[PDB]
Amino acid sequence: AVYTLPELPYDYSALEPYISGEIMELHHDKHHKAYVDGANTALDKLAEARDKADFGAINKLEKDLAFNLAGHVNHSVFWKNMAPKGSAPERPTDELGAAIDEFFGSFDNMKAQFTAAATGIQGSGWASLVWDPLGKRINTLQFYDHQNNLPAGSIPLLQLDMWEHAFYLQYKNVKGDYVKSWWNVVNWDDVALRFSEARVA
Amino acid sequence: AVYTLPELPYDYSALEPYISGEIMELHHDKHHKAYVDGANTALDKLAEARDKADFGAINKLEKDLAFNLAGHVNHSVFWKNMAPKGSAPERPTDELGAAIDEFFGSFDNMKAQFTAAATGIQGSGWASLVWDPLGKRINTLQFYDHQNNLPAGSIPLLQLDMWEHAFYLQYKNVKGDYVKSWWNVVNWDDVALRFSEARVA
Amino acid sequence: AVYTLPELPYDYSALEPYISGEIMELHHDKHHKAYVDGANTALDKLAEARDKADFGAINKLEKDLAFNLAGHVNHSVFWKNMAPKGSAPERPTDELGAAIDEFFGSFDNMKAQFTAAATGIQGSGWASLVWDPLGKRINTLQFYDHQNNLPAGSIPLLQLDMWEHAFYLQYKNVKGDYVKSWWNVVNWDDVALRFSEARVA
Amino acid sequence: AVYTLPELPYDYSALEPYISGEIMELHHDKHHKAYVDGANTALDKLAEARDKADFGAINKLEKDLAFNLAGHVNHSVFWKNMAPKGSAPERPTDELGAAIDEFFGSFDNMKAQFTAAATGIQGSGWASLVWDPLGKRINTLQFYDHQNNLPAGSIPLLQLDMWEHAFYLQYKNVKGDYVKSWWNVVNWDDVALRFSEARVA
Ligand SMILES: [Fe+3]
Ligand SMILES: [Fe+3]
Ligand SMILES: [Fe+3]
Ligand SMILES: [Fe+3]
Repeated sequence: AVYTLPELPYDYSALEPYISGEIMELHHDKHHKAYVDGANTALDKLAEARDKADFGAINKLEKDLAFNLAGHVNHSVFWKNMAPKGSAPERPTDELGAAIDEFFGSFDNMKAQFTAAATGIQGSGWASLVWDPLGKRINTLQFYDHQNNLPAGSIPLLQLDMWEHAFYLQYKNVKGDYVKSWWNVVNWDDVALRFSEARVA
Repeated sequence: AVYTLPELPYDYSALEPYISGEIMELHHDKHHKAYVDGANTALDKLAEARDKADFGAINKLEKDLAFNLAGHVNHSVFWKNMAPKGSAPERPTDELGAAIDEFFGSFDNMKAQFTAAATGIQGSGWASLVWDPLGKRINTLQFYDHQNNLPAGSIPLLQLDMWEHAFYLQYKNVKGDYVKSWWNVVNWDDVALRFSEARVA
Repeated sequence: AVYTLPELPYDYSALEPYISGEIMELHHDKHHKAYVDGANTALDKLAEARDKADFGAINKLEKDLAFNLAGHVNHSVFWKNMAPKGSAPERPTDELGAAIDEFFGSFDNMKAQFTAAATGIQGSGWASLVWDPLGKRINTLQFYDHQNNLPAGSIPLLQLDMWEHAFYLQYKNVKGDYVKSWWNVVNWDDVALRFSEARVA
Repeated sequence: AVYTLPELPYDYSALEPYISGEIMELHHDKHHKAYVDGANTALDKLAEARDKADFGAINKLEKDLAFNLAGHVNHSVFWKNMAPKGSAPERPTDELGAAIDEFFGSFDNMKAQFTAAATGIQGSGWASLVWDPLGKRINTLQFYDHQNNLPAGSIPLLQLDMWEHAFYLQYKNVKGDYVKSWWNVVNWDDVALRFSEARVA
């Protein structure tokens, strides 16, 4: 209804051998699709709650909305944050490259901090590079599940799915290798565009 | 310092009798100030980590940042969302008023849903009215603590602090009385401004 | 129905001036009573769900049960963990005293660790001294809200309510003073009995 | 070391075809071992803190302990709760069987409620059947991660790991098929033993 499932800007197997087509197909067709259906159903439920003036399940509906909508947002950004190797620059440049050096010291320091945040998660979660509109800087955050451990108003620039379904079929328990191979398919041109729009408040 | 304590646009007792000046002074001078110092320290510690190449406490630092920065963000909007009785419109009008009718059916439905979300929180949290950039709609979210149960990219329009320190000294355990009194001091002018700036007309 | 509200083993004002009778009366009559009613209602809801074979709200009911039942358990232990000054020994002795020296080094070290855990909570929570039946030792835990951040099978020995409603009317934002005064009314004889029953697996 | 990795009461492929031996080996040798090392380190760090009188990282250490110790506890029960098909009763009997009928109406109702709690988890977690010492009854709880959404004093009787690593390699995203297969390998003899020891006859 309100939300729709976006299609991939590339073929399921375009990111191989870094991320297999098997994961991509299940991740998109099964997982992401579930969040879209869940977010719409949450809205229908909230609408029905208003019509009958019965808000007894408000706590459930607010979590259903937050969980599924955050899942939809996180994955929509995730797909575009990636592109076949060689399709995008190896490292950030111009506006983004300068900003990263300012807030992290160097590209490698930002990479090290992002990596540490990605692998240290106790449970499901995400590693994220966001624009802080209040402090007007780029920070790294560690999301719990899809909707926890983040300030309101945070604009996602670059995100990495650290839920097990994103790497288990390929890397098993070795998260370190998954994050290692992911750096090869990061679409820095997409992050650059997000950084530009985020900068206008 | 990257973050600083904003000054109140009114005196501590300007919201009486709806909200005690005793609560306002402690809430701003003590509580809000703490989030600013915490958020600044979190960034300093992270800079320390990168310099030493030691990210052992990454999980702690990332939570310290999200919790404190979110507290800073939540209270900053909270102060401006309020104004003395009779100094602002008693009802949303124009663009904001039309949007609320479109996404909630009416102003009464919006209030009912917002109130239900406020009083039903199991633990500390917030009742929020945010702009959803993906679905291009206004939704109500129920924050847990300061940084939980919310999608990234959510832009706060109207917020209500449901932590016990925000009402205990005056209303005790009666959460219902607190929320009912709070509706009288809502500055709809500020909300309308945030609504327009959330998407630039 | 299943759960009932236990009465205080002393008068509301018996713990003064460390904890006022005003807090005790509201905490018991209003707060604890709410958890008992909530826990029973959660069971009725789960029973009704089984009768009609409709488990659509299972996520809500499981959290309602866990939140309210944990609240009931935590406060039931909290009341007995306290007694008027002079009614119980100032420090633990015999079995308990020996165990504390073994797992913490000294009584003061356990006090310091417990205090640090109590005051550092980011949001609502509890500081707790529990018996770990797997490791067969006494550990300190920091509960989030009432039902988070604890292993299953943990047996509560000594607990301190760190929710704002437990100290705000008296100590305001100064948590440090609340914890400081609480040590004066700890009923070590009650903790000793809990330690004995916990030890038998 | 305070904690140690328990050995499996059967071979890795003993539960096939219901649960793959590939999953069993990684789950025990890699995953469970990690919680043991983490729990031990958490205690060593806490001892370090007391010695230095520096509890600055108390919030991190307390979460590290709860998360890892809970993982250790949850998996220890999980292994024993299972046995090869045909090596244990296919249905609860005697004392345990009568108790389930008393608290759930029937075995089918218990299974339905347990299944609903298992498949509906939003994120990582567990479906648990515990003994409630306060209410003197058997309840179903839905754990988040390893250490969330549960009352203190809860004694685990039967547990099901709903984290993605527990079923992804064999069942993919179909959680329903995993839970349906798992019922075939439940060792009701072990559950009955834990039920009796939870309250000593
Ligand atoms: Fe994912
Ligand atoms: Fe506040
Ligand atoms: Fe309390
Ligand atoms: Fe597991």
